[PDB]
Amino acid sequence: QSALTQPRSVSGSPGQSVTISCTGTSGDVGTYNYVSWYQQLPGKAPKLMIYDVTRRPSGVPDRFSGSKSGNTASLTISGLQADDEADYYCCSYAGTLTWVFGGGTKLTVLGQPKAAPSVTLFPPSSEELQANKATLVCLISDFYPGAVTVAWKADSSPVKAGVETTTPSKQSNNKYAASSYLSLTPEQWKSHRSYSCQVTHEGSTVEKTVAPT
Amino acid sequence: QVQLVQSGAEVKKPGSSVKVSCKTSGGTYGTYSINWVRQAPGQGLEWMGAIIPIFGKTNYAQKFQGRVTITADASTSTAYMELGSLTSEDTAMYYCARVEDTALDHYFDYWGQGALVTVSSASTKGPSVFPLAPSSKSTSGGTAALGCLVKDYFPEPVTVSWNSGALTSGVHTFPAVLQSSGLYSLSSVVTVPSSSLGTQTYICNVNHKPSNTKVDKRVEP
Repeated sequence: QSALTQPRSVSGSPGQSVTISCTGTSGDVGTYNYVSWYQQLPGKAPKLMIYDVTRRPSGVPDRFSGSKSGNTASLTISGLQADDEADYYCCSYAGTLTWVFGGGTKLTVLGQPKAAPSVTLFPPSSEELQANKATLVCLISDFYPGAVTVAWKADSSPVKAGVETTTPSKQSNNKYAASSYLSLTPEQWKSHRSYSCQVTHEGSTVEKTVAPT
Repeated sequence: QVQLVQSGAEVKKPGSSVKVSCKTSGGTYGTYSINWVRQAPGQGLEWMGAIIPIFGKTNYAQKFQGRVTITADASTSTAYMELGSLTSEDTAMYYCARVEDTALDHYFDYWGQGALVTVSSASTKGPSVFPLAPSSKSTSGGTAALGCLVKDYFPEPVTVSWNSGALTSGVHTFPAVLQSSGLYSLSSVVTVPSSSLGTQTYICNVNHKPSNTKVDKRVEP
């Protein structure tokens, strides 16, 4: 009736092995051998990885194995690859036409080579300024590990209003990306000498600058 | 191959009722079941209920019994899930999943693409698209980033292509931000040779199905 219990997060370096637990009750996991495991990438539907506690569907690499003891099933991933970073959900049959899911576990692969972020700063389009708005757009890409801090500057001074920043998201090359937006009126944009996007990654601070010129 | 295709994203007022469809094609008429699983933003998958259309059999989780009703038409292999008395706790992505053989299979092999249902009193709004001009040069090709800013739309999602699909790699569409106003905004950028921009015309195509809007925007220097 309630969700199966999974750890919130697991981590490991490339080539290592990790395991993700899924604890249910005697009524679902302890009774049936119908435990399945699904992988979900950011922004996609779940994909079946280990149905029938131990079986792999065709195409699923042999690095994914499944286990069960008593009321607890476990997904084991050997030889971690960066492509495995995802949310993993366990599922159990719990009676006739009934299933129960676990809470999910976020799997991140740390220890990959460091990558400095590419930073691009776009000034407000003159079309937007014609529409009586101004938006500064600072896009950050190709960085690893997937975490940065973004600050904005009005000619030297920190600006914290009108700033909206995404959480880092994975790219298709296993690196990360994010974006930050600074909302300004046309007058505030025209009245200053420059605006600066300053991106900090693992202690290193780079910056780009645009001007009303 | 087996394909489960669902209805699109939708915004619904609180207290309304929402209906999501799942058409299966390529799927061996028989004792298959369609299961409905929802996922609140940033949350886990939650099984809601299931139907065996060949037998007309339905079952529901206790949390949703009495509020969700699942129906089906085997003649078109389509399933429907209707959820009533909507609140903002019901805002979620709603997936259909399939069980191929209810007597033999006890897992979900195929999933729909999911339909995002946003429960809100705010109105649907199409996006405004603005160009992000390169305005810079590095070399013959070197570096050049241009793009499109998709601003002030509701609800999610929007899709972005470049030149209607002619420009495919080196394009990067960032996840949207949710502004203080409750509206979304994202950007999508392509990196092309610096020689190209004198020659080639660059257009971004934004599709916002919830508002039935399509916007083409050419990115000039």
